[PDB]
This record gives sequence, C-alpha cells and structure tokens, in this order.
Amino acid sequence: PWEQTLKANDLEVKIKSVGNPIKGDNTFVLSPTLKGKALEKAIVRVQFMMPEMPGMPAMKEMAQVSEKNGLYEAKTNLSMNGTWQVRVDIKSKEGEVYRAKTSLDL
Amino acid sequence: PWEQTLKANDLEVKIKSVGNPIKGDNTFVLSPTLKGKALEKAIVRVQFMMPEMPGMPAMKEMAQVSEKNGLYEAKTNLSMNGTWQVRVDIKSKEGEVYRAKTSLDL
Ligand SMILES: [Ag+]
Ligand SMILES: [Ag+]
Ligand SMILES: [Ag+]
Ligand SMILES: [Ag+]
Repeated sequence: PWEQTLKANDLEVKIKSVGNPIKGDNTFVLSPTLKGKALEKAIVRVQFMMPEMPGMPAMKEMAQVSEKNGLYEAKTNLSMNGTWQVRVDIKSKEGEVYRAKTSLDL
Repeated sequence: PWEQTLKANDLEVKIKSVGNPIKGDNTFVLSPTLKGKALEKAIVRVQFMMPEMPGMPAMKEMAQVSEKNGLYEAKTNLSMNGTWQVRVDIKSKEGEVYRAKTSLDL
C-alpha cells in the first residue's frame, strides 16, 4: 500500500492507503501528531486534484473524512488514472491550522 | 485506445495509440495534416516526460519515430503509471516548425 510521512508546519502527518490506490473508490487513513501527541477531535480535509495541463482541464475531488479509533479515514472517488495531487488541511481543536501536500501516481 | 487531435498554427496533429496504453511498450500513430493534406517527409519527434515528484525522480523518454506515407509511428517504453507530458515537435520538408503539447494519464 502507498504510504508517506508528511510535514505540515510543526505537525507530522502519516498517510496510508487501504489497499492499492486505483481509479475509482479509494480509502486513506491519516495519523496527525503534534510533537508526538495525536491530534484528536480535529477538522481534517483532504483534497485530490489534477492541475490544468496541456489537453486536460483541472479537476478536484473532496474526500469524505471521519474519525475512527483515533485515526482519520478519507474516502474519495478518483475519476481517472494519472498523477493526483494530495492536499491535507487540518484545524486542531484549539484552532491551530496546518497544511501538507504530496502526490501519488494511479 | 487513447486518441487526441491537437492544433499547431495551420497544422492539425492527430495522435492515436495502438491499443490501450498501458505501462511498458507503447506505440502511437501521428497523422499531421495541413487542410487535409498529409505532411510527408517531415521530421517528427515525440517526447514523454514525468516531472520530479515526491518519491519519483524526473524521467524523459524520446520515442523512436518512423514514417509510412504521411503516417508517423512512435514507439516508446513508459515505465510507470501516472501522468506523462507529451511534446510533439515537427519540422516540415518545406521548413515550417511546429510544436504541440498534451498529456497521457496512464
Ligand atoms: Ag484528470
Ligand atoms: Ag492530465
Ligand atoms: Ag515516472
Ligand atoms: Ag510520479
């Protein structure tokens, strides 16, 4: 499974796919920590997008995110194969705002 | 099968894959035309590239191109799934220079 550890300001975000990422339905699990302490009850948003490029207009998919057993589960539908940019936006319970970026090849 | 029609000044460039494009060996047929007239004896170059990504170093592949009476066969090996930038460069026998860009999501 696809897995990466991202840095978002002072925050560490581990992201892992449930299975191999493919065109269609996808599930990802996110584990955000701040100085080693897991971020609980946070607002987590995950956006997948392919930027505007020669021959292809920009497209964006917003994941449905839910918190389960201390982890954040992001479900989305990726309508086509190709390279997808991943943007993670987190707002902690205290109001702190963090952002991390990466990309994956489908 | 992948199929696209691009516009380069007065020239139209049709590109079509032989079969469904998949990771590995791929063949494309290019048909450049000027007002319906096939462009024969032209110098045709086709480049496939993936830019630098997290977890992936940049790669560029130049196709091997051959001509058959105005149709140009471009053979290449695309080693990974993901978005490939496609750049077509044509120099006609009469001296015109054209460039068209597109992308292929594998
Ligand atoms: Ag797309
Ligand atoms: Ag694209
Ligand atoms: Ag690549
Ligand atoms: Ag890549």
